[PDB]
Amino acid sequence: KRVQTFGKKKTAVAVATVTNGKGLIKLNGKNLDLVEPYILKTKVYEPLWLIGSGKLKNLDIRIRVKGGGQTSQIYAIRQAIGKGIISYYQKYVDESTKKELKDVLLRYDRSLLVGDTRRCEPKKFGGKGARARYQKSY
Amino acid sequence: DIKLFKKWSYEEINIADLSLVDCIAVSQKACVYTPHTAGRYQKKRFRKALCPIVERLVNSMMMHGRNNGKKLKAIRIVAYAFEIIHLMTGENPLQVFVNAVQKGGPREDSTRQAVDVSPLRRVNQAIYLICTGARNAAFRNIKSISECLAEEIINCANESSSSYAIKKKDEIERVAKANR
Amino acid sequence: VHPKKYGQGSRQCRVCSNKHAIIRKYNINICRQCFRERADIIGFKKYR
Amino acid sequence: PISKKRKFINDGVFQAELNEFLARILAEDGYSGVEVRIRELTSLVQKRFFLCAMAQAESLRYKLLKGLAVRRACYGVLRHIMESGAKGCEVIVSGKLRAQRAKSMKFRDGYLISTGEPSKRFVNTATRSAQLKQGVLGIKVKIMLPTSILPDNISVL
Amino acid sequence: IALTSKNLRAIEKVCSDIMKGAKEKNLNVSGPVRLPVKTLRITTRKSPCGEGTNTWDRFELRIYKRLIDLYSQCEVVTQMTSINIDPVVEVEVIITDS
Amino acid sequence: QHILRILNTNVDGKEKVIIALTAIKGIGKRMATVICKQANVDPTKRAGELTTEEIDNIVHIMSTPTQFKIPDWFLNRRKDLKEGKNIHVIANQLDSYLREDLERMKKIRLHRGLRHHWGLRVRGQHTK
Amino acid sequence: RLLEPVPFVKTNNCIKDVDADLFIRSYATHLKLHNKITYPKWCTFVKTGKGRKLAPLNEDWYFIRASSILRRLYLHPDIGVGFLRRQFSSKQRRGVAPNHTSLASGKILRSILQQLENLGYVEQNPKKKGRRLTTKGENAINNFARYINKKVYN
Amino acid sequence: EKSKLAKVEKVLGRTGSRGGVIQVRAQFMGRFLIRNVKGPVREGDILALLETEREARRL
Amino acid sequence: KLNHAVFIVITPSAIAEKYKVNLSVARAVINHLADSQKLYT
RNA sequence: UGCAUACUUUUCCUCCGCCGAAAGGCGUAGGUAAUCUUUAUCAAUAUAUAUCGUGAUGGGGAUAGAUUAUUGCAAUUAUUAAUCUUGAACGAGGAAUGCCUAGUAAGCAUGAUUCAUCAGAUUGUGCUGACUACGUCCCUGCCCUUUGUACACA
RNA sequence: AGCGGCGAGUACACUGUACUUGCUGCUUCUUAGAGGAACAUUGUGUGUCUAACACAAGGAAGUUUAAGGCAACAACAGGUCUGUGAUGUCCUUA
Repeated sequence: KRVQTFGKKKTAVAVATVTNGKGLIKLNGKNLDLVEPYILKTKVYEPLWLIGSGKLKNLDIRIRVKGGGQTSQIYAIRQAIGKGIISYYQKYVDESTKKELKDVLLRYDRSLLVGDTRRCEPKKFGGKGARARYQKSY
Repeated sequence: DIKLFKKWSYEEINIADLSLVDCIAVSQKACVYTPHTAGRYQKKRFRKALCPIVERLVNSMMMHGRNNGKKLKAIRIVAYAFEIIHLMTGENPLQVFVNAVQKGGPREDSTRQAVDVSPLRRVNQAIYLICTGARNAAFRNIKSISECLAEEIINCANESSSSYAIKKKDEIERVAKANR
Repeated sequence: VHPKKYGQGSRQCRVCSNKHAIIRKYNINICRQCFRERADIIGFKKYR
Repeated sequence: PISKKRKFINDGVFQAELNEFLARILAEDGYSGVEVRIRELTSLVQKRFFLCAMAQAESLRYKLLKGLAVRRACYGVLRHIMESGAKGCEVIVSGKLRAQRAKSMKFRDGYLISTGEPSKRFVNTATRSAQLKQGVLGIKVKIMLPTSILPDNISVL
Repeated sequence: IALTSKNLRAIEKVCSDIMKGAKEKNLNVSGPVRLPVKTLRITTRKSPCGEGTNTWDRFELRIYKRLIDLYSQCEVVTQMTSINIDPVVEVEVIITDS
Repeated sequence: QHILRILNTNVDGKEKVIIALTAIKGIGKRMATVICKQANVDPTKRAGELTTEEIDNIVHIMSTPTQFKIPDWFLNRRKDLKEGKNIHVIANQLDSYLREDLERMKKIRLHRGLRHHWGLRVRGQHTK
Repeated sequence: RLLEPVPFVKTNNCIKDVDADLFIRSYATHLKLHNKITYPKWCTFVKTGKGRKLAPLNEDWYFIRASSILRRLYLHPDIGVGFLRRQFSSKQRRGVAPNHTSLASGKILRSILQQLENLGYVEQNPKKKGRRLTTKGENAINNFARYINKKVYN
Repeated sequence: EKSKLAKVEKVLGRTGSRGGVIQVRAQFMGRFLIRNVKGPVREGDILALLETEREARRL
Repeated sequence: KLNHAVFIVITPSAIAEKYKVNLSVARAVINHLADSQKLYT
């Protein structure tokens, strides 16, 4: 029927709604190829191949973009789509292939399924750099 | 099952020194479509080598003047460089980079007496010398940075004098041999 | 007399009687020199 | 018609007035409380607006201001703290003390935690000052309320 | 009916009173609203003189705001709150129908 | 073709016209961009084909442009407060106007004029 | 190189399904051929933005802005006069003083907005105060989007 | 010139004027070659030397 | 200094060194022969 | 025009439609505030194509001149500022020094403060995510022990 | 504030879509009240086989997961009476 999952690495956010359909995988309004940078488009294409174009042909994903840089947004989108496909396989479509899909996703890397805690720290004291200090005179 | 820039699966790898291969950790585990992978690199000791060599090149070639942070520009330059290499050299650009890395890295040095060099250090200084040769090639020489990178990497793959890495590992070897 | 409603002399400190180093953030109009010790009695704690 | 953000800082100004006013007026006894003697206080407050560490510290300040010896006054007040119930008390007095050289005496007894946020939460503070013929005296009384239980305090029955 | 304060437990217990009164009176009371806690930060520097390593400390104000709604008479709730509120907590009353 | 001699140094033969006409005058490039725009010369071509008629058009546009669509705000020397109006007067006469205002400054003997005679700026470079 | 392989199913129903740069240039050529608006001559002697400090040097910048304004109007249901200024905000290096972002000139964007208002492509109402594109403009831009999509597809 | 294989199994210790040199043992012939190395050397790595019968000083 | 002109592999850097010409006129010559930096077709 | 007297609240950020390149002004939406500024969004290095294509050049922006408006009863020692012209050195910096152990170096910006006006100051935050150790006392600053003192204001 | 559902659609797909306007099945997702998880956990190892630390695996969390604030004993003849109607003493007051 439908599932709603989330993905957040860095400041960027992503909410992914996965529903049955004819393959309308749309990132809000714009498509996934028209972003402009193909370097991130390759990473967006990466999770698609490990799962299956024929499988994705039967489901529509509503993907929302809100905030963060290019890399942060692409990472959040990847987390959102990975959790969406895992939850949809757990819920509706098929359970037998879910274990294989999650095993191969875990084997390839750890950042595809769950993101990283790596973030920006509060500014300390001493210098403009987060770990710098003023050039003390003598 | 992975092609580099959707082009090179690099299924064939030379025997090399059977240690630089482990250090660069090139495999389907580290197979990547495009550079700038943000996996953990400073977790433990071995994660310095767990990073792909293609990622290390784009992480380390971007250090001169105002170029700090221009990692997308680094990706563009290296992606164009692979196309240049595939044209003006018939061999695979990945094989060109691999041969240049295995044969261009210094083997021993001096800090005091002469000592050896770690294998992760060997691949590190190989990357460093390739990048810094690219820097001096692009430093106000009319000719462009992409052509500079391609020429330096193919010259270091063919073991010629025009490669800064090749002409500098020789200096390191001779100075360390003279010391000990 | 020439009192003006603008500039440095428009308002002075409400306690220390010196208008230098007045903080107007959040419309307090209390000089920082006294505010350093008035922070706790107002109930405005320091944690980090 | 004021915001909550400015309303709370107006309230902070009001409590800034109230703290010093209570300090001035509460001089003959301890802390008997506040209202949300009494007739005059309420009249003035409305006109303008439209175990006791502080009491013990004021008592010691009175004993020093009356010209009684600091040593005996401090010893007595420390005994009253001990019999009141605080496990200890950190009292320090500074000034001229009969000489031209600044000096201070520290009376140490017991646990006497002196830093850390749990210490600040458990321990209340008092610090007073007053004039003298050729200077100003400073008194600090640190009273620690009985310990929820301290994380370091461990025992198994 | 929305309540605002600075400290934590004084509004949690008052909202518990709101919930228990809602259960007792079986009203058309909507669920709790958990507004984000806003923090207000100002700056001030130690060393009242000009010398010494200049040091800067930050204090925080943690404002609070939680909303609820009920379908009943305003007099009973405006007595019930005053029964079991603290002076440090402020409330505002808005009524609803359905 | 290349290296064409005009009143100013115009050896600009290989570069583009929009820099060729700025090098001689208006090296800020915005006055000579508008002059080129008025003369309607294609910027795609280079400076190796500067016909004499195009330079004639440049000088024709330069000669009292106030009669054209250009407003006075874009033109330098908007008023130069006096009984009458003026315009940009190209190169040598431009520096002649500058030195005329300078000598008027000197005979007016302002405080900033005194500093200028002493060899100082207006705001103050703050050597203190 | 402009066209790239796509694994998912397309819809091709509006300009949201087409890339921004290609559509804005194609529609700049379309309006240049159709002669719907003026150049205009008054914008010629004023640079694009105060922070730009130099001529754009393309001879079609006004038409590119004209093709992009309604492009952003479709994307956002309501916009503002300062919305275009912020979107086209540029670096300003005040000489020795460091760089800061600055908004472009508002009169030129106001004038081109008046131009499309005269063209009828954009309408204004008391409700939804921000600029929105009219129903006729919706089908016009939809047909133009599908019209470019079909040639760029095969 | 030439490069020949070596094997490191255990880390004996570190020395040097800054702590950046670690004593290691190589394996070509013997089957034991004292040598000194810099940088990260782990357990089980494969290295290369200059000459097969030059020995360092154990500290 | 430069002495390149416009009067007499397809990459601009290679052909500019081949013909001793500036990069802009080199790009123009490339366009003329075929009929900022980009990858090949 | 100036003083005296009564009416709304003009005394913040402002979205709008225009005037004016702009500055700025005009009558206004909203808001004592996750509602309105404004945050389904405020920047930049990036991304792509283009003029140029390493010549102190068109890089560079010191400098002064002509002025349009605001801040301020007062900008002259030209505050702030939209426009143009004017065109200094600068080929990456010697003897030397400061910061640096992972959203951290470094670079890129943004909010707050003092503000009638004015950050190039300090602070809060976000983006671009790197070169490297993962230890040591050889330098330096501190610490202990032992020892020698004719030092104790050491 | 988010995810949906339908009342009317703007054009195309085909046996929903980019976008509005009115109501509400619900709250991982916009947000947060308390709590828990993480403790060298386990396993292979060193260690006077005690106190310890290494690699790998589960795990977001293996240098306390990391920046922070509280900073004693004691001193400076360091600064501040130009911050106070806090402040002694010498000095001014038509």
